[PDB]
Amino acid sequence: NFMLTQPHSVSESPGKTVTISCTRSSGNIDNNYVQWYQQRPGSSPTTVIYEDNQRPSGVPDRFSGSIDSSSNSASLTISGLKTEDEADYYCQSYDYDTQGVVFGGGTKLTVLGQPKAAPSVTLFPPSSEELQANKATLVCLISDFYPGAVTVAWKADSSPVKAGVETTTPSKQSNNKYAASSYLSLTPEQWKSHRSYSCQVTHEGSTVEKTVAP
Amino acid sequence: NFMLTQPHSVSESPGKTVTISCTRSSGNIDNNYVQWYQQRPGSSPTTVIYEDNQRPSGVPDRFSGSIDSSSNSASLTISGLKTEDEADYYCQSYDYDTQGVVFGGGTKLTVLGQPKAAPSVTLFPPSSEELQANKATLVCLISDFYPGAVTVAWKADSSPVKAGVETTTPSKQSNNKYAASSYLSLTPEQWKSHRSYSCQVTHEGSTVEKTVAP
Amino acid sequence: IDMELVKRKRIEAIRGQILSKLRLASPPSQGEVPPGPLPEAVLALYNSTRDRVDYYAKEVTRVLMVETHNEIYDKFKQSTHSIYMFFNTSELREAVPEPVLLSRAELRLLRLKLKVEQHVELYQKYSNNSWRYLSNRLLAPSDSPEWLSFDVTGVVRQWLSGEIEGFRLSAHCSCDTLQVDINGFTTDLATIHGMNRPFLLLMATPLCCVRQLYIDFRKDLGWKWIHEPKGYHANFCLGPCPYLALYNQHNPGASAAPCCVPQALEPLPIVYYVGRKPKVEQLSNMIVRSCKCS
Amino acid sequence: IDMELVKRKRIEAIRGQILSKLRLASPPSQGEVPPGPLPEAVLALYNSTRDRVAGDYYAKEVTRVLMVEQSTHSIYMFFNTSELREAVPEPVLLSRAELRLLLKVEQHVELYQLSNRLLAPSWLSFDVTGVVRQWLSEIEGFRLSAHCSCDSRDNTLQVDINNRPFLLLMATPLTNYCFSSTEKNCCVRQLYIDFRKDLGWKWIHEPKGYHANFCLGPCPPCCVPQALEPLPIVYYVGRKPKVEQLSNMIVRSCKCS
Amino acid sequence: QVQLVESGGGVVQPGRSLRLSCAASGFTFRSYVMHWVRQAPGKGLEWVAVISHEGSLKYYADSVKGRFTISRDNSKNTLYLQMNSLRAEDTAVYYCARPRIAARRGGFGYWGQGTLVTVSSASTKGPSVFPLAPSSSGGTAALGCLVKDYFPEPVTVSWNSGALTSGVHTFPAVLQSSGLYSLSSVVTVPSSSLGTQTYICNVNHKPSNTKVDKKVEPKS
Amino acid sequence: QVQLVESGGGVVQPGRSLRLSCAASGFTFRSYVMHWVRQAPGKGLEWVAVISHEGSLKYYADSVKGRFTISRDNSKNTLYLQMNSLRAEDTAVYYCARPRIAARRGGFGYWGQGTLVTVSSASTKGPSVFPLAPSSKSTSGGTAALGCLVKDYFPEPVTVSWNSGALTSGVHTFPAVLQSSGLYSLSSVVTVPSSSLGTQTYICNVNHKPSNTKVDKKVEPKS
Ligand SMILES: *[C@@H]1O[C@H](CO)[C@@H](O[C@@H]2O[C@H](CO)[C@@H](O[C@@H]3O[C@H](CO[C@H]4O[C@H](CO)[C@@H](O)[C@H](O)[C@@H]4O)[C@@H](O)[C@H](O[C@H]4O[C@H](CO)[C@@H](O)[C@H](O)[C@@H]4O)[C@@H]3O)[C@H](O)[C@H]2NC(C)=O)[C@H](O)[C@H]1NC(C)=O
Ligand SMILES: *[C@@H]1O[C@H](CO)[C@@H](O)[C@H](O)[C@H]1NC(C)=O
Ligand SMILES: *[C@@H]1O[C@H](CO)[C@@H](O)[C@H](O)[C@H]1NC(C)=O
Repeated sequence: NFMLTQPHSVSESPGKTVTISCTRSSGNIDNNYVQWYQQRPGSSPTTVIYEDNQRPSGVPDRFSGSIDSSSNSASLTISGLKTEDEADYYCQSYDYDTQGVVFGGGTKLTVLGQPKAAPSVTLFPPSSEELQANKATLVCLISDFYPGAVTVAWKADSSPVKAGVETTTPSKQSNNKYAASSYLSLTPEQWKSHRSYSCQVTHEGSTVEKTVAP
Repeated sequence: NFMLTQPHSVSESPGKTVTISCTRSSGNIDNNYVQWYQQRPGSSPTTVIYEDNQRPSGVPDRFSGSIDSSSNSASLTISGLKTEDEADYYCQSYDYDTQGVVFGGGTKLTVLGQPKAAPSVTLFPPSSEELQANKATLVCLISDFYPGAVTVAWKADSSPVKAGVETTTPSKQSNNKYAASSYLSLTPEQWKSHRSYSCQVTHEGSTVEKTVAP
Repeated sequence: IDMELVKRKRIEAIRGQILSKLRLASPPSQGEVPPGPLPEAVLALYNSTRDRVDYYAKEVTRVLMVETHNEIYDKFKQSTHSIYMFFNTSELREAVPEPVLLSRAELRLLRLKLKVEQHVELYQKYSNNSWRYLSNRLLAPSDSPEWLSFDVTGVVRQWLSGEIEGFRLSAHCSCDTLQVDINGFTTDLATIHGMNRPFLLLMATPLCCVRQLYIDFRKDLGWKWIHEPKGYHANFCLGPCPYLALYNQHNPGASAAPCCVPQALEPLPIVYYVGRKPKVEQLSNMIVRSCKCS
Repeated sequence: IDMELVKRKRIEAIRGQILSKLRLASPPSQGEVPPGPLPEAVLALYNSTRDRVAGDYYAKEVTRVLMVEQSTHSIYMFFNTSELREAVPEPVLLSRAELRLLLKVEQHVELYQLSNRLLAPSWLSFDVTGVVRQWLSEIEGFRLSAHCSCDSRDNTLQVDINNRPFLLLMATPLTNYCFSSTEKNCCVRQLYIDFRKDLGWKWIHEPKGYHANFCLGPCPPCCVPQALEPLPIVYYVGRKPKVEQLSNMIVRSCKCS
Repeated sequence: QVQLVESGGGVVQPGRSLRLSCAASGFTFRSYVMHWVRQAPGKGLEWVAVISHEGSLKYYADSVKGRFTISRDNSKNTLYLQMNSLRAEDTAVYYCARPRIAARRGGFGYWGQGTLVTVSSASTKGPSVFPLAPSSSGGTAALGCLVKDYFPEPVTVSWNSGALTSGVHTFPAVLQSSGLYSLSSVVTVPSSSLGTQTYICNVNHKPSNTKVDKKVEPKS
Repeated sequence: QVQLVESGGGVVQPGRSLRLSCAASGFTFRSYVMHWVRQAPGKGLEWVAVISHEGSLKYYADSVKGRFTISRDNSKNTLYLQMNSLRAEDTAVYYCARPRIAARRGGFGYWGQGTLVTVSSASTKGPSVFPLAPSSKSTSGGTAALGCLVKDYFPEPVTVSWNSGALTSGVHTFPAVLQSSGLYSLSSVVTVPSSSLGTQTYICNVNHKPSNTKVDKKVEPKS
């Protein structure tokens, strides 16, 4: 089916207002109604907007839906942000050529409760000991950041790698900021045949790259 | 209630047409719909006319119904009588003052058919066995007559007996004729003290007598 | 399916319909009524409302136009091309006390021997001088007297608040360096004189819902072939029709089994392509605006 | 009842309502559609049907015919019946025909060849179906004059007077009564009500009863009244006889809605 | 096929109680008003009671009000009549009836078969069977059997145990003021055979289960 | 009121099959189309499959087409999902959802609580511990980072200490990653003075008591 692309994360201070975008990859956004779900961790999801702009009863008017045809997107807008609005938000539409339901990738909304903080990134190459066991793991460690949402991209030389990546969901540490890690599995041969491998971490529009070489 | 009065009995021959009237004692006849039911011996009533003049399907159009304001009456008319038309006919109406369903007393229509036939009468004196147990009954057996009306009268020698008489109603026969039975019971004393007893059967203005004696 | 049971339920609904329409809880008394036949003024009025030409019952009254030898014809004179019909407003107010009570007023004329198309116009008398066209009728010839009926509710409502007010029924005029066609040069237009003269017939008050549903052709049906409109308000009817006496919203037609159904619909024009020539088609009864129990 | 379930079902019913009105088994093939926007001649004709001004089951096709080349006392409008025969090809197909047109004080106009209208200060539409029916049987036109009153005072008679036009046409392209005891359709059935006999009512003096009738029968949707008639009655309150009219008392015909 | 099947009738003495039932089928019973109507043996129809389709409005004839109650169980498609303090005058065939539109407009459109209620003091008894002496063209002869003083009526009579239908006339029973029934049955037979054949008269009384078989012949 | 309770979630060997249930109360379940939606840990919602209220009609996402089958039985007001040839890809929380008019119009009006199915073969297994040799962290701050990689263990937990608890400052042990295989790995890092790397030795003490595994790994520079 088509794709619905949402930003990985948005954040704003309490009382402020924020918008979450939902762009459709192909065909006109007006072909189909768009739905918006809120999901709090541990909870099953609930509706905040349906039929592009309608609120279920009990959903306050701080939640509004809209459609921008000029940019083939749907927007969820939340005004007077409150701590309780922290959740993942999903948009949802329908295709008619796959008779299928399509979801956006989801957006973590953080209601800022402390100053923004950039991640520090440490990248380790595989050890001699792992290589002598015919394996190879690159370890990318990400810490001290707020809000708790990052994107991780790996490169072989300067080419993106997606196979063999596993990245954790960030969680808060004793310092009150977030940490995460991502692991890239290679064969020893891949690790030795490339000039370098990179881990690049995106947070609040900013990227930090670390790179290691045989 | 108010009353609905119909003649007790009408006798007509096949082919002829007959009218059975049903007259309302108080309150205009136009105040309530009138129904008519035919009832054959030993079966439940059916409707021949409802809503003063409507005929249920299956009922031949020989049956018609009417209302006569002048005589405050309703009438069922059966034209071209057939023998199966012999039946009891009840009119029915309704009393708003009492919330009561009102029936007429009914009219036995004897539809003649078949020529007149005189009764046969056997008269049995009390048994050897019955006097032996201090009871004496005379059994007067009337058969093979048509139409089905008789009267029976017993006589103690010459004087008429009313006491101890029980007479059955006429019932249809082997051969669409009619039969009836009368019983007179007395003491052994009264049985042999009188000179002789007689049941005499009157049918269509003619008497047949049978006599038994001690 | 037992029509005899339906008749039973239709009949009992009639009982409720008539009492509720008269805003009575139980049928009224009698016996204060004398025996025998109604007064002929009542029969005339009743016959008038059965002549052929809101939920709650209207009282029907009648006021005949003032007799033609009074001051009618002291001034403007009856004719065969123009007739004049005046009414004593105090009598009108006698039949319908205040104007808010009036629900309908009909001016009734008994048309005579007619043997050619006459086109006539109804006018109201004003201030004390001029006239306002009210309406017109095109009358086919006929050798049978037929009643004409004109709706004059708004005018009579005003009269119910002058003292002598009138109508004029005249002949029509074609207008076209200007030319005009005439009728009035040959030889009474409609019945005046007698007790079938014109009269005002007066009806007066005495002293399940449509649900919104929008259909987007692409979004709901995956339909791209309809180029216009993009969508529409189809709506629909829903809600119960049960059976003091409401009766007016639940079963006003006294059905044996009322249903929530569209009361007023309207069409939907669409533009689409058949082969590759554009079509414009009007589809009837696509949009529900109101519902009723019937 | 869940309103959302019934909404699901109305939606899927619109699918078949539209298609069967067009006598179509499936949406027409649109792989040949001329691309981009749509002709403004078509859209103008769509605009004219959608909007209204002072004014059967199957889809009717809509066609418009403008006018050919006067005062503010009269406006003459002509059309050639050639151009109209191309719109509605044969006269019996004509479903409806309307004439369209486009001030300080009230004025009162007339249509001759018919009707007349009173215009309030500030389009316009006239039903001319019968006139346009016979025109399709060679050049005909419409008269929009002004209105005049005439009467007689002594021997004195008096008279007083105070995007081009377009003809919009719809066309088809190239009620049951039961007396049987058979229920196969929706129909009006006879029912007589006798006030005294059926209701125990003595207080209505005039109509002894009336033919109320009723609707009944299946529909492929309920069988309901289409046309009703009022019932007048006479009764007494105290010593006062009264005539009352009751609306919607008599079922004259039934439909399915 | 509208059907109304009634049950519960029987013999009972005055003061006791019977409950009649009317089992309906072939229609949606719970939409209809239902009635009871009764008919005393040999007499006219008499309306007894009416009940609304849900069961709250019940009306009765004055001859039964306060003694009878009508009711219905609609989940069982059954109509009921509760008869208390039964009197002789209550002896009748009881019919349940469905109105045609409404009884006051179209009368009754369907009647049940009927169930008989007999209110009598008489206790069950078997009959003494006395024979009808043969005597009085002479080429025939009157043979019969008298059966006297029995309570529940239905009683059956045959001759020769079956091989004689030419001549049997069995007469409908009479009811004595005693409260008890009696009947007789006759057979005309050739007097050619009164000196040769032997004519067996059999009579069955199910309520008694007393079957006395008497054979007919003359007396000295 | 309107409720959907699910059951039958569990842990399943990779090639096997479960059947989830979704019992419904509070509404006429017979009249409603029903859906299944799933969510892999940390990832988005993914529509799985749908059925008409009659049986009759069933649609599926490509991701499960030949494998999953929906069924329902209205007599028990219960919706089912026979899953076939499960994978770690299919490891997810499964939701049954009721649509709002229709999923394509108003989305899903109600969801169940979810049941977790984890498709793994992970058996109780101790880690491999690999040293992560120091490299420069901040030249200007004069620090290096070094650590230990505790790879491929099951189940959690694992405890990590440095120099038998004498080293605390600068120690960060990170939350484990749950791999596709059902096994966990974590890392523990120490920020230390880079000028000390020739003098101070650094050993990470790793314990995984589920398998009575204790490992000390010396972490040194390299040539
Ligand atoms: C309001 O409207 C009603 C109905 O339109 C009018 O009622 C009619 O009135 C006339 C007289 O005014 C009635 O005519 C009389 O009919 C008699 C026979 O009546 C029977 O038949 C009719 C149908 O045929 C039944 O409806 C009715 O109930 C009777 O059963 C004649 O015998 C009379 O003739 C005698 O009188 C005339 C003069 O009136 C003489 O010339 C004759 O020689 C003779 O002596 C008479 O013709 C008519 O029956 C009524 N019809 C109905 C349906 O009721 C009202 O008159 C009208 N009232 C007003 C005020 O407008
Ligand atoms: C109007 O009618 C009343 C009562 O019938 C009468 O007294 C009065 O004179 C009439 N008005 C005129 C102006 O004649
Ligand atoms: C029809 O009306 C629309 C307004 O919805 C307008 O934008 C368009 O230009 C109009 N077209 C014509 C031909 O009048």
